[PDB]
Amino acid sequence: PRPLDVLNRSLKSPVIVRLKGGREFRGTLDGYDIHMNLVLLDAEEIQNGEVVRKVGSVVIRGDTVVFVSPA
Amino acid sequence: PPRPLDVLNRSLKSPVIVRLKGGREFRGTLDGYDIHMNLVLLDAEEIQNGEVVRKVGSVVIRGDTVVFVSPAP
Amino acid sequence: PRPLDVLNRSLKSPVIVRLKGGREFRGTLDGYDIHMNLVLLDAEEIQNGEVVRKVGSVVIRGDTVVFVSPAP
Amino acid sequence: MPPRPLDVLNRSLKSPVIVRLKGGREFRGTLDGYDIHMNLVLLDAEEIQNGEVVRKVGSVVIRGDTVVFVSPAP
Amino acid sequence: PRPLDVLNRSLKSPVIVRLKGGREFRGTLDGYDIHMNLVLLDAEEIQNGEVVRKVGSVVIRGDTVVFVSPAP
Amino acid sequence: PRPLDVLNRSLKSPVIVRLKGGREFRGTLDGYDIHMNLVLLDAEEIQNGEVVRKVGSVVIRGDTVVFVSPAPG
Amino acid sequence: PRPLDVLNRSLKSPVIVRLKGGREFRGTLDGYDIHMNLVLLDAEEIQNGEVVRKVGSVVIRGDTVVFVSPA
Ligand SMILES: O=c1ccn([C@@H]2O[C@H](CO)[C@@H](O)[C@H]2O)c(=O)[nH]1
Ligand SMILES: O=c1ccn([C@@H]2O[C@H](CO)[C@@H](O)[C@H]2O)c(=O)[nH]1
Ligand SMILES: O=c1ccn([C@@H]2O[C@H](CO)[C@@H](O)[C@H]2O)c(=O)[nH]1
Repeated sequence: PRPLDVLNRSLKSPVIVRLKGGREFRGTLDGYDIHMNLVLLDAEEIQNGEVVRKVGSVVIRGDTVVFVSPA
Repeated sequence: PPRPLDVLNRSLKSPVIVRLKGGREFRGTLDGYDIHMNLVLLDAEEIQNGEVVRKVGSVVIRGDTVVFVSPAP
Repeated sequence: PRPLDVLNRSLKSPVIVRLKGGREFRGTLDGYDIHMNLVLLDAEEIQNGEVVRKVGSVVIRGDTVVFVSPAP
Repeated sequence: MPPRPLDVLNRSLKSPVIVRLKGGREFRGTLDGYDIHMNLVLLDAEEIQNGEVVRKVGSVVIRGDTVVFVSPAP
Repeated sequence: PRPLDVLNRSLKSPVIVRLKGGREFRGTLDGYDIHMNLVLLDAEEIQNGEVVRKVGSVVIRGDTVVFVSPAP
Repeated sequence: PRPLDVLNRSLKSPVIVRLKGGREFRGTLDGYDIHMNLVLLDAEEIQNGEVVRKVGSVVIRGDTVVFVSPAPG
Repeated sequence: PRPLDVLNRSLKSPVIVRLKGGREFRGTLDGYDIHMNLVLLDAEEIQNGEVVRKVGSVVIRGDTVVFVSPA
């Protein structure tokens, strides 16, 4: 298929997003686009196992993503 | 289905926190934005892992610098 | 053979992907695209040539990739 | 219920501004112009590293790429 | 007198591909495209004189390449 | 598109260029182009304010530039 | 008065290429393109001032160039 297809197959389901530099985000994938900018709902920022803050929602720049996976 | 830029829009005039590469944060009112994700914040504060470094009437942030944007309160 | 061509010749077969900084993955190449983003089913993250974890599947930003090679 | 990023930049032509470059340094000068890329031109400006003035220049042309943020300095 | 041309005049011949970071690859140039992505057959990964891997073939993102040269 | 104009107003006049990282150049601006690649004549590589080496001319990649500023002195 | 024109005025002549990261290249400029990719003939990879390697020729990714100079 197309990687963007699998992304769409994950809408409304939980996911794990990895970022350059080390940090991770966990939550519900709401939307996305050709830049791979992502939108998460009810998410936690994670650094080396420990949470570093919760957020009602976030908009991440695709240019910061390494990979995304379902949980 | 809901898209990134859309959510930004749904947040114009309200307060937001902008993360940046390196670690410096910003808190202010999202005034505007363009397609390359540049941002415009009014009455914002630069945040150094905790404390406040500077306060500005307004600020024009390069999109290429942002890591994420989150609605505050 | 075109770079993108050789990749296609591997759809469904196992592969190893190496990202900038070390992180290596091992799984089935499900799909790809222009930019070179990749989708991998049933795969394991491997920085140190061993096994560090597993993930039903993953979508990788082509920007992150260094190389892709068929896992004999 | 207005703006755009490039607009606010225009709304500062001829006024003093603070420019934050990637790395750490900064520039303080009169915003003379800009463009799509977001390249900037500054007049009678100073380079500043962690507080100290490192050099004064008649004017400077800053590659958009280098910029982190621009703000009007009141 | 055309970087990509030189690359072409080496298909099927042995080459040295230097990546960013320090690592290297020695193998047979198979394919290539506009971006400068490469395809190598029967290659070995090299880090400061030592072989860290042998592979049937590899697809290298142009983005990673520092340089490519022929080896008699 | 005014920055590119300023560069033009300096063609043949001396200038100082700074590249991402730290290296600085001083010489006569000869040419330039959309991308911001530059051509300098009789230039010198610099640190701490003065001379460190010389080159009849150099072609810098716009991708490497941080800033250019006209400088007789 | 155009960068790419100066390169061309150096075809078949010795040049020095400085790449990000530190290392340099010395050799005869053979070719180049819009991406400023370069081709060198009979070149040496110099590091910290020591000849670190000789090659019959190299194709240097433009993206890795800092600057090119004659003589
Ligand atoms: O003179 C130029 C040419 C390009 N760019 C911008 O720099 C980036 C490429 O490094 C692109 O966003 C491009 O728009 C500039 O800032 N100035
Ligand atoms: O010869 C070139 C080609 C591109 N670029 C710049 O590098 C950016 C991305 O590498 C391009 O958008 C362009 O602004 C250069 O500096 N020199
Ligand atoms: O074969 C290629 C393809 C792209 N680039 C340039 O390298 C940069 C990659 O970020 C971009 O400016 C692009 O124009 C090259 O140097 N060579």
